[PDB]
Formats: sequence, structure tokens, C-alpha cells
Amino acid sequence: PGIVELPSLEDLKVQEVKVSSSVLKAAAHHYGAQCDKPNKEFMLCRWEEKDPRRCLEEGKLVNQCALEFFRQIKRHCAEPFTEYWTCIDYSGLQLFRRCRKEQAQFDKCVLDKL
Amino acid sequence: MNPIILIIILMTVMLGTIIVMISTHWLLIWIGFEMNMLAIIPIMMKKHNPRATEASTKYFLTQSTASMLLMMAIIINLMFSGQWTVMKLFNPMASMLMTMALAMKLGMAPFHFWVPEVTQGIPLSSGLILLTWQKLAPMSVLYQILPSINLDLILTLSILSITIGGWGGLNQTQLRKIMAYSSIAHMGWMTAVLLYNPTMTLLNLIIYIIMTSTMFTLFMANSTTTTLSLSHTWNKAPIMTILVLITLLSMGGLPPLSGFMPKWMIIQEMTKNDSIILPTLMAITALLNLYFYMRLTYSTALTMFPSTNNMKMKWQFPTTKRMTLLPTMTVLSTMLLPLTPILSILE
Amino acid sequence: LLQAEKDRRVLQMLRENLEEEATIMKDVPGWKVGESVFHTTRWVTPMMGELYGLRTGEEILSSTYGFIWYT
Amino acid sequence: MNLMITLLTNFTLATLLVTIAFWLPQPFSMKFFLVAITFLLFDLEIALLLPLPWASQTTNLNTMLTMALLLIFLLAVSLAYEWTQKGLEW
Amino acid sequence: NVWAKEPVLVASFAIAGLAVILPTLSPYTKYSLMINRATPYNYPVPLRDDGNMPDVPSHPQDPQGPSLEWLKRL
Amino acid sequence: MFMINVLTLIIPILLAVAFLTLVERKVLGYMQFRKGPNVVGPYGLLQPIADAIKLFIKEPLRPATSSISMFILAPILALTLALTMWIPLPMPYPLINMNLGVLFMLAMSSLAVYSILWSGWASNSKYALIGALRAVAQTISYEVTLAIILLSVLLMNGSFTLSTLIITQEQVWLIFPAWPLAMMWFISTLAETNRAPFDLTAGPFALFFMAEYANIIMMNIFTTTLFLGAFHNPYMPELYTINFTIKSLLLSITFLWIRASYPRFRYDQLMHLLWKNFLPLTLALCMWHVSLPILLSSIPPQT
Amino acid sequence: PFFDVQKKLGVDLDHWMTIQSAEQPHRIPARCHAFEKEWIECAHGIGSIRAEKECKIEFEDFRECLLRQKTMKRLNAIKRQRDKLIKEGKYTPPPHHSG
Amino acid sequence: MWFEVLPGIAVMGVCLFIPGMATARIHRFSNGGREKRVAHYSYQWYLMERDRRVSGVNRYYVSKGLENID
Amino acid sequence: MMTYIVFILSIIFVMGFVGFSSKPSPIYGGLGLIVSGGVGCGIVLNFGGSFLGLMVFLIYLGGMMVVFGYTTAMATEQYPSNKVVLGTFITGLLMEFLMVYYVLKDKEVEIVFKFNGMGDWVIYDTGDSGFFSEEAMGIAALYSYGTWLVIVTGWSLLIGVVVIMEITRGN
Amino acid sequence: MSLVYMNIMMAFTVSLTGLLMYRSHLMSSLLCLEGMMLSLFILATLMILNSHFTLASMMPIILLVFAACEAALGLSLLVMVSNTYGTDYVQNLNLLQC
Repeated sequence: PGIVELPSLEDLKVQEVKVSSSVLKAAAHHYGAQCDKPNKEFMLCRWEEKDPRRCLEEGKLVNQCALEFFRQIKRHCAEPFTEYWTCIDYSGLQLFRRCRKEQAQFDKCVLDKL
Repeated sequence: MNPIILIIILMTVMLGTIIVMISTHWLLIWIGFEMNMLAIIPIMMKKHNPRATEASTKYFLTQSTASMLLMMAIIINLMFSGQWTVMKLFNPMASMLMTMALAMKLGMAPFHFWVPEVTQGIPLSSGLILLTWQKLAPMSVLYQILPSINLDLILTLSILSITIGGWGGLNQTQLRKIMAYSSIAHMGWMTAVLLYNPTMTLLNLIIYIIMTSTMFTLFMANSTTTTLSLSHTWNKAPIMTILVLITLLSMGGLPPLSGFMPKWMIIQEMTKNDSIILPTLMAITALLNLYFYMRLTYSTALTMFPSTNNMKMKWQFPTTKRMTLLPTMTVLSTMLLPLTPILSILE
Repeated sequence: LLQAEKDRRVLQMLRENLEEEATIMKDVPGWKVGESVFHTTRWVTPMMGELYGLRTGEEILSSTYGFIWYT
Repeated sequence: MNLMITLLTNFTLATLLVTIAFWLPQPFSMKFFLVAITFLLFDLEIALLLPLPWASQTTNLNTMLTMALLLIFLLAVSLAYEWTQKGLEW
Repeated sequence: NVWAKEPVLVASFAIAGLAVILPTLSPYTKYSLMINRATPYNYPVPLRDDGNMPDVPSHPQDPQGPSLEWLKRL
Repeated sequence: MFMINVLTLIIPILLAVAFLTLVERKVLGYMQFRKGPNVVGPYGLLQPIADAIKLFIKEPLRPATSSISMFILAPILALTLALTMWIPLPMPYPLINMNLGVLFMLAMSSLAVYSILWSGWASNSKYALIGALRAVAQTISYEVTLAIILLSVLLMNGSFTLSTLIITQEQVWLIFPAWPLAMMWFISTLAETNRAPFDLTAGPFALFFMAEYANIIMMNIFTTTLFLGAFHNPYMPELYTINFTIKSLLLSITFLWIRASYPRFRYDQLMHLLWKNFLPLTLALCMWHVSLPILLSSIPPQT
Repeated sequence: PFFDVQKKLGVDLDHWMTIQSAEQPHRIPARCHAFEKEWIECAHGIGSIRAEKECKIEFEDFRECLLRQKTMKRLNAIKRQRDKLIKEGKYTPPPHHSG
Repeated sequence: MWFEVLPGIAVMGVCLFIPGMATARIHRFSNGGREKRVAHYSYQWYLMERDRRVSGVNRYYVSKGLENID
Repeated sequence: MMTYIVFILSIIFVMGFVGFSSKPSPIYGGLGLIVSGGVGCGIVLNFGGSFLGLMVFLIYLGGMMVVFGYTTAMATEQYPSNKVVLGTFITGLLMEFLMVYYVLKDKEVEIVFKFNGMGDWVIYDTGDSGFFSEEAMGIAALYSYGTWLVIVTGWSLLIGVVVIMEITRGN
Repeated sequence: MSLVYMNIMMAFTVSLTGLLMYRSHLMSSLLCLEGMMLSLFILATLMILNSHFTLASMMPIILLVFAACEAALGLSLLVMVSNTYGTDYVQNLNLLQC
């Protein structure tokens, strides 16, 4: 009967955050702090309409917010953020109690400097 | 046997049947049927003769395969549109398997091969309780799931069960086989009008249960297996004879007597449809299954067979059996003729 | 964030797979190109043959049956 | 199929051990039955018990405690019944 | 008394009775239910913003919403 | 590399079982006043090599069978259980991380019951059938107890992953919050391995022998993971593997050491003792280990 | 007969094992949640006969959500057509991973 | 004395010491110093699938941190 | 070793049901039901299957066939194959071969249905955030919502105990 | 239609015919009843898994435990029949004629 109304390939081109998983998992909480304020727009769109192919502008918005956040954490302290997530990477499933002292180090970096 | 254990087993029979009555989930109905089986197995083999053992074996095999085919029908129902609500089904195949499962559960013509064999080698109390609750338990389920059944199923099983309980029945003097073939014929009657007005089916269920309770109570008042023992009961006591007369004639269904009232209302709300040849066939077979009742009455209370002494000895002892409740059930079962508009007491 | 990447990826497979279907079925009569079989105007969750259809074995076996017997 | 690979390797190596071990050198009681059925029924009650450590994280804890104690209590009543009523005697 | 008669049964009844009673006198059962309730499985779903309600805080740093503090402090 | 992992698990089992035979003979010899086997080379490792290859050499039992296929089908099942039962056991990194492993343990114990019953039926005339029937009874009567006790000791930890067990053993040993439950569990392991002080008084005798001793080492490794042990700092698994091996070896020596000095029980005493003393006590410990985590505000983080 | 002590005592002890979309212990849906909600709202204040003859469209939508029969029929027809045209040889296929 | 039984138990314990240690060495070798990612839930497997998808090598151990942000 | 492994294990499953529905001696029947239960465990674990298929394995292949083989050992003898048994096995293999041949080289096979004939990688989850293996939390109900169900189940097992002892000479 | 359901329904008919026609021993009949039980278990479990019918996922294990205790009752009945007779054939039961 009725045909679907798919979006085009012009909206299906956002600069995708092609980052890996352990760095994204370790960089979650402060990403919840600074960013993730305008993506509850996306969450409320997803739970008031059960229809992606519609809320994709806010998906592009959370994509650019996460990329902007990782740009901002890339430019400043820390570069031992790399040491922190590679300390937490090879520990099986990533328990956050594993590398706790360097978690304190990254917190002290980002707190005293940003 | 302990009396505490028997009270427990009666509690579990009542629990299983009430779970079948009250639940809305399919698993709970299956649990109720299974628990009814598990509890009703040690009511049989109440003695330790091998007759009751083989009877319980046959009963367990047929009852368990009926239970599992019922579960097959339910899992087909959820292979199609799937929810656990006792309602209209969603497959003619699932309804076919389910009504054949319940036809195995309660006494039907392709499936009646276990009923006289299970009733012959057991005492009277086990036969009474199995007839009452094992013909009460599926009727609630059929009353529920009537609006999605191919009618040829129910009507074929009803016609053939009435004529098998008729024709098989002219040959046995084993009174348990007589009552079992009567059960087959009446269950055909009580299943026949399921898709037209089930008030008649449940009223016929009430009347049949009260009648069979009267009949088996009269047999428990003086332990008999054959008709010659009933002629000895004629010699020893006269009031049992007129009770056998009235209760056999009310199993026969004559219009002065209360056993006619379930036939007549069936014929009424069957012939308000375009079914006329099917009522006259069913009522001709209802004339047929009166003949073994009538030769039984001729053997008991009207002609008289020669008697044996030591009935002279049994004269010196007045009767000392306890009846559970015989006279109340008797006059409730036989003088109920002018109370036909207690039809609408039911729905 | 994972949710947004997941939604963009499943809509990416939807768009590319219906493009593949529109390329591939222009011989059969009938055949509207992108009909849901369903009637309501709602985004149903696809069935892992609408997503991972005609991918020839390797990715569908590593995607569906991955966690089921991965350790 | 990874544990099926392990099962296949163990099965094939066991058959190699057996067949290379073989090509090279050339009435009853009721008391027997009661213990098995007692095993069967208490094992089914174990099957009812054993999802208890799955369940202990819910918002209905007192009810879970009550019905878990009811299950072990029923199992204990069955045990004590066949204990007192000469079910396992000699 | 029966402590000499069937002793393991009496010990079983004793630990059974204390297992029955002991959740009544218990200063930790409300702690158990708060721990068990305060762990989310699904997504904490947002809502359409406000009818200018002094609840449902906008930043996840804002402590106006109901949070947990007895977790970190044992 | 995965088949290399499987072969590095199931190649040292023959080494472990044969050296366990020499160790049990030497340890019984020194519980007794005997030295040896030490004439066969230095202290006799070539002595298990030699008697293993001797029993391979020695001519088999002539059939005398009923369903040759069934007769071979029972010990092949016993030895493939003994091989397939070291897969989820964590010394620090197990071969397969599972959602649940302990129910797999109990299920494969029941498959060992199948092995005993099939060998008993396919063996011989009626007297060995009665003996193996009593053996199946006294084996099956304890899988109630061991599964009950294992359930009550994991209930302190809530999850079945068993790496959560090696996490939750970090602070104290689990022998301290459950000593009597662990003690009864150890008695149940003596029951499942079917040794003295419990009676059992075939072909191939070496394969049934192999299944026996791999079952023993299996239960010892599962004990050492289950009730004691120590921590595991990552990027150094040799430390936990050393401490695990030392504790499992001490416990297996204690196991044979308990075997060394006790007479076998009467059979009706065995059933009587199990039912009327372990079964109410297991129920008591289960109901107290149910009602206690709801008391002490400690229900486990079952993720 | 069917009785109603279930409704009479006010203890709804058996209505939660019954359908989907009753509240799961963690608030998750099933696979066909919304189809059920619209179907139940279609056939609620209804005498189960105009449920048979009026809510047919949404019931067929729910059934084809639940089993996905004809959608698999369409996908299977696409697979068989793809097989016969790759057997033919026209456009050695760029529907996999690349052009 | 029991000095003459400790070689037997010692060699058999070494035969029990070997397979888990060699297995853990093969675990650490087959992912480049990483541990093999355990998988019990659909959440962990989908996270692992997007991790091996974004890596470019179709391999989940490279772990691609912070050097593909901008 | 490929995609249709669920279908192939189903073939071995129905072969096992034929293999003891041909009526052998009941210890061969117990062997056939053990093999059938193992491959049914394989099928349901292929659907995953994380708890329930390992759960059946302790009950049927852990507690039921043990007592079936026990009762085969203690009650019946069957002391010595036959035409009828192996002939029914041949006809069952023929019926399975015919049905699966018509599944393979045609569209669909209909008893009275429309079985859409191809191997089932469809349908399946589209990689959702499960996080608790939904079987696990489902069966981790029955103690909050499950008031009536576990009560009548345990009560039925208790009545089963008293029934067994009565028939086997209560008290 | 999730094609495997056809094979499991055909397997149900296999187990049902094996339950109905049975020559000599009652144990084969009871074991094919158990096979039918396993068939219903597997079929309903695959349905509930693919449905994500996650609230009432109790059906497989509870159907299993109930029909398992049914099989226990059948074992006790077969032991009683084999105890009061020599064997457990379908024959030597022709007494109590219908």
C-alpha cells in the first residue's frame, strides 16, 4: 500500500565521530557535563515521535557537539588523557575502578586548567 | 489411606477444578487439568486389586496425552496471534486440536474406549468423583472458547457420542459400564447445544450431576455389581426399589418427571434455528438409551427374581450405611418439573 | 551518542538497500519500490533481513550470530 | 560454534584414543525405585528454586523473601513427610 | 529436652525461626530497597520542558532532582 | 590460535592425571611406611608413563558385550566430559567467558551419572548391574546437595559469570562467611568423585580411570576458585596462577589425605546420613543465606 | 462457567502475565508494542463482533508485525530474482560493499 | 621420606600449571597486548561491533583513541 | 560450518525423534532422547538461549532420562534388528528427505501453511542495548509479580510427592 | 514465517505419531511423550525469543517443570505395573475387557 519516505543522501552526510570505543567510554562523564545539554532535544524528539528519519537534524547536532567537545579536549590539557584511556583500554571490559589514580590526574588537569 | 490424606486429595481436586473455573491464563488451565489428574489417580486404586491398577494405568495414559495435545493447541495459538487470554482463538487448526483434546478429556465417541474400562475395576466412590469432576472440568473451558469452533467438530462428536452411548449399552449387566455408557450419551447431549445457547448445556450439566449422584448413592447404599444383587435388594428393602424406579425413569426422561426438562429445552432452543431433522434424530436415540434403563427396572423392582436365604439373616440387622446426602438430591432431581423457569437462574 | 550513531547507521542501510532494490527489481511487474507490508504509518523496527539482507554471508554471520557464540 | 569446535576436537581426539587403543593389540526392589523418584521430585523443586540469585534485584523484596521461604518450606515439608512416614527406611 | 533427642532438627528450627523473624527487627531493609530501586535499567526518559515547574532539573549537575548520596558514604 | 588454546588445555591433562597417579601412590606410601616407586628411574615419572603404555599394550577384554556400539559409547562420553569440563574454569583468564557456568558444571556431573549407568547396563550379568545401580543411586543422591550448596554460596555474589567470583574474593576468603556450607560442599565433592570413604564394591579401565582423576582435578580446581584464593593484579597472571596452583595442590593432597585413613561406610548409613543430616542442614543454611543479604544491606551488584 | 472473583475482590493477581505492554520489571517494550496499543484501543469498548468486522486492518498490521510473513515473502522474491539475474550475468553486482 | 614424593607431585603440578598460563599468553598475543573482550550481553556486543566497525581494520583491538576527533 | 546451522541441527533433531519413535528397546530409546535433547539444546542456544537451554539440560538430560534408564534397568528385561522398527526408521528418513528436498529446490512446502523456505538468520535483533540478556531478567521475575504461579506449581509438586508415596504404599 | 517453525511442527507430528503407534514397551511411549514435551518447549522458546516477549518468558521453564513431573508420575505408574506383573508390555493388559 503506502511507501516509506526515506531521507536523502544529502542529509546522510555528517562528519561522523570515527573514534574508538574505550576512549569514548572513558570520556563519558565530562561529556555529560559540558555537552549533552542540547541532545535531550534529540531524546525528547525520539520519545515523542518513534520515528527516526525525522529527528536527524538533532542527531547532526549531537554529532557536532561531541566532535566539538573532543576538539576542545584535544587542543588543551590533557595529552595524558591518552595515557589514561590506554591505561583503561586493555583491562577486559572497562571497569572504571581500574585506573583510578590517573583518573584523579585527568580530573586535576581538567579542573585546575579548564 | 489416611483420612487426613483423603481430605487433602479432595482439597486438591477442588483446587484444580476451581483453578480451571477461575483463571484467565492458558498455563493455569493446563495446570488445573494436570493437577486434577494427579489428585484423581490415588482416589482410584483405593483398594489394591490389580483391576484398579490397570484402570488407573489406562486412565493416566489417555489423560496425559490429552493434556499434552491441549498444550500443543495452545502453543499453536501463540504461533499465530499470541496472547494468553481465554477468548476467541486464531486458528481453525488450533481449535480443532483443542476440541479434540477436550473430547479426550471428557467422554466422546472416538475417545470413549477408556471410560467403561476405567469404571469397571474401581469402587463406587472413585467412579462417582471421576464422573462428576471429570465431566465438570472441560465444560467451563468449552463454554469459554465456543465462539471460534468449526461446528462440524462439536456436532459430529455429539451425534456420534449419543448414538454410541445408545447402541453400546444394550449388552452389559456390569452396572458401572451401564452408567458409563449413559455418561457418554448424556455428554453428547450436553456438548451438542454448545454453539446455540450454552445455558442449556450448563443446566443439563447440573441435572446430570445430580442424577448421577442419586444413582451412585443408591448403589453405595447396598454394594451391587449385577442386577441379581439388585433383586436381592428388592427382597431386603422396599423403598430402595421405588427409588430405583423413580431415578431410572428420570434417567429415561419422561415428561411427568424431571429428567425430561433438559431434553425439552434443548429441542426448543435447537428448533428455533433451522435444525429439525437433527433434533428428531437425537430424540430417537434418546428413546433408544431408555431400553437398558427399562430392562434394569424390570430386573429390579417390577418383576422379581428368586432370592437366597441369609437374607433371612439380614432381616435382623436394620440398615446402617451412611448416605452422604441421598433424599435431598433425589427429590431435587425428580420433582423439579414445575420449576422450568429456573432456567434463567443460571446466566 | 551510541544511539545517534546506531540510528544513522540503520537509516544508512535502509537508504542504500532500497537504492539496491530499486536498481535490481525493474523487471518484475507490480513491485512498488519501498512499500512496507504493514498498513500503519509508523516506523517499525526492521527485521535484520531488511538491514542485513544480500550482504553475502560474512557480515550477517558476524553481526547476527556474533554475541551468541562469541565466548 | 566456537564451543562446538572445542566439542568437535575433544570428541575426535577421544575417538582417536579409543580406536588406536583398539586397532593396536589385535529382579528388583521398590527401595531401588523410591530414591530415584525422590531425586526427581526434589530436583524439579531445585529447578524451581535456582533462578533465585537472578531475582534478588527488584523493587519487591519482602515478597521475594516470603515466597522463597515458602518454596524451601514446602520442600522441607515434603522431606519431613517422607522422613516421618517410613519413606526411606530399611 | 529434645536437644539430646534430634539435635540437628532443633538447630534447623532455630535458624529457621530467626530467619523468619529477623527481617522485622532490621534497620537496613529500607536501605536495601533504596539501593535496589535507585539502579536504572532503561533509559531515563526526558520530558517536554516545563509548565514552569520547580522540578526536573536542566543540567545533570543541578542537585534539584533526587539523587544518591548515601552510596558514596557507605 | 583457538585450537592451539584447546590443545594447550587438553594436552597437559594426561600429564596431570599420570603424575597424580604417582603422587597418590607416593603420598599413600608415606602416610604408610613405604618409599617408592623409585626403582623405576628417579622417583618414578616414567613409572606412570610405563604402566599407562603397558595398559595400552595389554590385550583388551574380549566381548562379551551387548550392543558393541553402546559399549564403546559409554566411555567415550565419560572422557569427552572430562575434556569438555575445563572450558569455563578461570585461572585468571578462562577459555570461554560465559553468562553462566555453574549450572553447566552440575549438568556435566549428571552426564557423568549417565556414563556410570550406561556402563552398568551394557557391562554384564545381573550382579554387576545391581552394584552399578547402587552406585548410580549413591551418585545421584548428592547432586541435590552440591547444587543447593553451590547456589547458596553464589547467592552472596549474585551473578554466575565467575569472574565476578574472582573479583568478590579479593577482600576475604569465602570460607569465612560460609564455613559449614563449604565443609558440606567438600564432602559432596568426595561423593561426586566416588572415592573412599564411600564404597563402590568394566573396560576400558584406563578410560574410566582417566575420567575419575580428571573429575577429581576438576572438582579441586573448582573448589580453589570457589572458596579461597587471592587477588589478581592484571598484566601479571603468573602470580595468581602460582597461588592458585599451590592452593589447589594443597587441597588435592588434603583430599587424598582424608581418603587415606577412613573405612568405607555402610550403604544404608550413607543414604540415612545424607538425607536426615545434610538435607535439613542445607535447607537451614539456604534460608539463612537468603534472609541475611536482605538483612545486612548487601545484595550483590548483579549487573 | 467463568466467574469474576478476579474482579470482585479487587486483587488483580492474574492480569499481568496476560498481554504485552503491561509494565515489565524494567521498563522495556516488546517488538510490537505500539501495534498492540492501537489494536487494544481499537477493540476496547466493543462487543467482539464489530471487532471482527471493523478492526481488521490494524489487526492484520499487528499480525504482520508479529510474524512478518509477507515481508519475508517479498524479501525472498528479491533473493530469488537476484540469484537468477546473477545467473544470467547482467551487472556483476555492486550491491555488496563497493561499486 | 616424602622428599621422594615431591618430585612426582611437583612434575604433575607443573603439568597443571602450564595450560592456563599458556592460554593467557595466547589471549594477550592474539590481540596485541590486549585482553580478549568478554561478551555476555547485547549491549557489550553492539559496543564491540561499533568498535570494530569504526577501527578501519575491521579489528576491535586497535582501539583508535583521540586521534580521529577533528 | 555455515549459515544454515540451525536448520541442520533441526534435521538431526527430527532424525533423533524418528530414531526413538521407531520403538527400539527403551534403553536405545533413552539414548535417542538424550541425543535429541542435546541437539535441541544446540538449537535453542543458537537462538540464545543463554539460560533456558542450559536449564533444560539439567532436568531432562540431568534428572529425567536418568530415571527412565533406571526404570529400564530395573523393570523390563528385553533379553535377545527387527523388520518393523528399522522399516519405520527408513520411512521416516524418506519422509524427512522428501520434505527437505522440496524445501531446498522449491519455494515453500505446505502441510496446510506457507512455510517461507530459507534458513533463518531472519528474524533477529538489530543490535539493541540489551545489557541484561532479557531471558535473565524475565525469569528474574516470578518472585515480585509471580504470586499465584509459583505457589500452585510448588503445591502441585507437593501433591505429586504424596501421590507417589500413596501409590507406592502410603504410608 | 521463520522457516525453522515448519520443521519443529513436523517434528511434533513425528513425536505424536511415535506416541500413538507403539508396539511393545510402554517406556518408548512415555519417552516419546517426553520428546513431544521437548518439541513444545523449543518451539515456544524460539517464538518468545524472536518476539522479544520479555515479560512472560516463563512459559518454557514452567511448561518444562510441570510436564516433567507428569513424566515422573508416568514412571511411577510403569514401575507399579511392572511390579505387579513380570514385564511392562502393552500385552498382558487385555484383562478388564471393554
